[PDB]
Amino acid sequence: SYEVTQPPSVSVSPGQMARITCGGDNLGSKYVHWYQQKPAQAPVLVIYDDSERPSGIPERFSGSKSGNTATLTISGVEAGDEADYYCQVWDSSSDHPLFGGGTRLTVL
Amino acid sequence: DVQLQESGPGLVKPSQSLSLTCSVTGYSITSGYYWNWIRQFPGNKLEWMGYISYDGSNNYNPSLKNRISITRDTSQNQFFLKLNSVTTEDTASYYCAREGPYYDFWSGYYAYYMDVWGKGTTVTV
Amino acid sequence: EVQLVESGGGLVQPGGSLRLSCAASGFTFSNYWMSWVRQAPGKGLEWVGFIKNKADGGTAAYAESVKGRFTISRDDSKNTLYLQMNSLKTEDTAVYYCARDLGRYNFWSGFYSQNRFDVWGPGVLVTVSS
Amino acid sequence: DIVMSQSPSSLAVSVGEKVTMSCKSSQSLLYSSNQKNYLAWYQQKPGQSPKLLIYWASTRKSGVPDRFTGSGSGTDFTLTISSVKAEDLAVYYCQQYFGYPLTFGAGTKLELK
Amino acid sequence: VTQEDIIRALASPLIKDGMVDEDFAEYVIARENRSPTGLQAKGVGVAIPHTLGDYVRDNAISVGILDKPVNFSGWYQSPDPVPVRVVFMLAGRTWDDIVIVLKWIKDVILDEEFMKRLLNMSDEEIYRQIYTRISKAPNLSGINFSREYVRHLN
Ligand SMILES: *[C@@H]1O[C@H](CO)[C@@H](O)[C@H](O)[C@H]1NC(C)=O
Repeated sequence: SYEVTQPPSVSVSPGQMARITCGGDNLGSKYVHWYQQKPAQAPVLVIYDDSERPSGIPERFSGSKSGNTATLTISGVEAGDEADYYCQVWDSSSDHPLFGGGTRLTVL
Repeated sequence: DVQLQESGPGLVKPSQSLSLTCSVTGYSITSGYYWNWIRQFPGNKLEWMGYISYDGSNNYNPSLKNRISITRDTSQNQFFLKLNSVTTEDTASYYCAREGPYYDFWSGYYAYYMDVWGKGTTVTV
Repeated sequence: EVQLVESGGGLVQPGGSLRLSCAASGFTFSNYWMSWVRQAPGKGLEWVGFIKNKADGGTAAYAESVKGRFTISRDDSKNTLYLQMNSLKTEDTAVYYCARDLGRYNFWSGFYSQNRFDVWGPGVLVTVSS
Repeated sequence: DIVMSQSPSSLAVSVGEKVTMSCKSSQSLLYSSNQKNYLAWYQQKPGQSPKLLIYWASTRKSGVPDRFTGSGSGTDFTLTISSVKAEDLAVYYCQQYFGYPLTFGAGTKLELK
Repeated sequence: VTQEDIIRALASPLIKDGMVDEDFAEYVIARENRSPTGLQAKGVGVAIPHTLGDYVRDNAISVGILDKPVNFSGWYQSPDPVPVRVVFMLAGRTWDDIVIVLKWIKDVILDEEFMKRLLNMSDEEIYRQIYTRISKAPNLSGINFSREYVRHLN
């Protein structure tokens, strides 16, 4: 809820299995949606409510979000699919969704 | 003034359901007041089995929601209590009671008073 | 087809106004709903504002600190969402997007859900000519 | 559910003109719209169905010298048996009418050889 | 006779038990003005507004009854205030219990005979019949409802 925290970027090796998160007062309830933005393109949805995927999305973006911090979980980066991602927090205390968090990835 | 009477096959095996029928007198079921069952164990333990309302509403107090079923027959002036898969924990005497608001200095204090009651027993197994 | 196309961008000076709109076709507009999202350089998914579907009354809402200057409406006969921008400021130059949610918020309807935005277009860049 | 209990479990004396029965509840049982706490004692003789004598001093059809004294959640809700009741072998129950579910507390007074 | 004082009067017996802290009623009012829910029933009843506060300790429904309509703020964006005879207020903690309770309420409000009875029936009876409906569903387990939460309103 309210402000969503993030690191500016995370350096991910093919096997790092990085746990990259969106912050907030409590994300174990009042969950978020995640979006992925290819450079010079609009963001698109990467994962649905809690843990479910649009067709065509790989085994990455499979975090269980068992805690109060929403963990996307990226099992490395494949080929040219590195892209910025962000999240959406409905934030019922204000009745309207706020967006935030998110990281840019680098390799090598 | 008004007396209730329990009747039925109290000696019921656990493979079948308990079926206990209460005949009531002195009134018409659909005009008002509520009918209910009070279950009394071998000691001083009493339990509230819920209501069957004059308007047909059935409020099953026990947590055993799929065990207890109460129906009505207004032509016979009778109420029917059923308990599915009766177990040994349900052996108790059973009383029917008729209660609802009675006049007090206020037109409606809803002080039921257990003014009307029956008397009878059943045995499981 | 399926993919939305934002239009109405350009170079507009501070203090002016412009009508931005987003086109849709290939699906029923009213079975999804549109709201506005902004992406200033260096940022992302900034909330611009929100209106409800006519099914839910067409109630309007605004993002914090952008009340009034952003007027959000729709034209359901053209499958088009539009925003009338006024009182423009230089720090608000950005790429604007129309986000497609999936849900309703009322009685005698159901379909309760979170916005769950899915797919939208490249957006329209709004900058100052200077 | 609202739990009712008879604090001393009665059996205070076999003989005694001025002794009481005492109920406590886990809830206030007080309706602010009436400023009345809804509860009952249901006196019962052995082998018979229970009947109510006192409802916050109401419906005393079979009236005898008696009392109703409490008001709060726990407090001490009592009745006084008085010197002679002519119902000297009896079981009493603790009842409330504030929440939907009902349960009963209990205790007795019995003079047996 | 206005929604601000009705909401405060309606919340009072619920706040007294600590169901919700921080007064709550001011938030309920602000929430209803910012985004009303659907109000007009197929008959003469009115749907239940909800707050979804994040300082709610448990779930509960307050009901009560009005003698006169108070022209409670409307919903459809038209000059159509909706006369309300029975003002309701529910508490909740997350999205899921709000959706479940609102769907149950939806099922209750389309029973027109029940709503007219609510308009003429006594307070003990209002408690009894709503309690019966809440406990009838497989859902709504844990939602608190007691006689203290049903009062006559001005
Ligand atoms: C309530 O709203 C209706 C809308 O038609 C109006 O006719 C009526 O006079 C209003 N009453 C009050 C007291 O505002």
